[PDB]
Amino acid sequence: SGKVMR
Amino acid sequence: GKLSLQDVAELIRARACQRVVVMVGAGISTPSGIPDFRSPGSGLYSNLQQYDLPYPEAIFELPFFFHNPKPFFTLAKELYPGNYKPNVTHYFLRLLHDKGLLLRLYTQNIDGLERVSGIPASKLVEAHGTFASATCTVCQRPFPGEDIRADVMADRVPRCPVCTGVVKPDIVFFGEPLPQRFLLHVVDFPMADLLLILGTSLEVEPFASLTEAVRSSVPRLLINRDLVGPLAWHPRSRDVAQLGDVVHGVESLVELLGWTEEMRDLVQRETGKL
Ligand SMILES: [Zn+2]
Repeated sequence: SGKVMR
Repeated sequence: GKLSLQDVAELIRARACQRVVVMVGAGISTPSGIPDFRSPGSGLYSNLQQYDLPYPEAIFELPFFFHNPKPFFTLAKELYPGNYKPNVTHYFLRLLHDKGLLLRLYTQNIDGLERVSGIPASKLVEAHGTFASATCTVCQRPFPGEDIRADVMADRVPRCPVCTGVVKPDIVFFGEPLPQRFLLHVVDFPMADLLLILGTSLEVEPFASLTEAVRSSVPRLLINRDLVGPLAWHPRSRDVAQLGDVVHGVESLVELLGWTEEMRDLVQRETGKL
């Protein structure tokens, strides 16, 4: 966490 | 491996595999009519103007949201319960639960269709959140999803009755922590004897790297338009790809399993109530 691209 | 789709069906039928973990993304809901991000033509990558977005991810980014919450609340209005229905891929997962095989379903989707298809909340990890509840962005007061529904259906930005802050449905935005239930992955993924991946690009973390967390002898079965993620570049010997339409891959597995008539009867009865 957190939420992240790629 | 090398395993085939038929090999996996036989492990299930021989009860060599009893604890299936599933990971799903937006591609299992496109047959229901809900656009994803990455499909050519219909995906949000190709339809930015419709939502007035600079790029698709902005719709889940806090700085853009606070500057202009309207594109987000258009999607919320589409996706609020009652509008879209689960399709055969959902009812396949429901059947997997009904047949005693589902350890847990992790989903990145926020359409709520896994719950609508009848899978118990306790079997579900809605990793990127839910429209069932909302939170004041200023004072952090929680609200049931129905309390903002009228404003959402009327295109009014919902506001807190305590502090007038914007009330935001509980959808995990970029940079925010996933829900506490996501922590179940710590005990779920070692315990899984099969991993099914459906309809996702595996482009968002930490959800994506869960594919790595099953034991090396566990088969991973991908049913997707294309090969993706830790799967496509960190291949393992027991990985299986069934490329193509998601519902066609699921139909082909259901038939090798022996479950077709039962699945068809389940779908009839479930979708016909509303
Ligand atoms: Zn408030």
